[PDB]
Amino acid sequence: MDINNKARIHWACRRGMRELDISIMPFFEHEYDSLSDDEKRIFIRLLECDDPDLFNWLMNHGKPADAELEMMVRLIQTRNRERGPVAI
Repeated sequence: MDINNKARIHWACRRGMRELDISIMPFFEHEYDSLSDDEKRIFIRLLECDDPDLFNWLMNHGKPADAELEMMVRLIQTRNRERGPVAI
């Protein structure tokens, strides 16, 4: 899977779990284009991880041993945090 077939990556962003759908999909739709090529490649590889791990990482119950994956998880968190609803 590579970086310029956006429709295929989009599909790969549909997860079996609700909390992930709301995290990974919107990140992709709003943020993917803004990534470096290296960031895109890493994000694609992140998408091959299992949902139990992605959910733990995104909730910060630990983190990936792979530092590239750790950096991508953190970029998702940062971008999602800034885009989402500001709640009083």
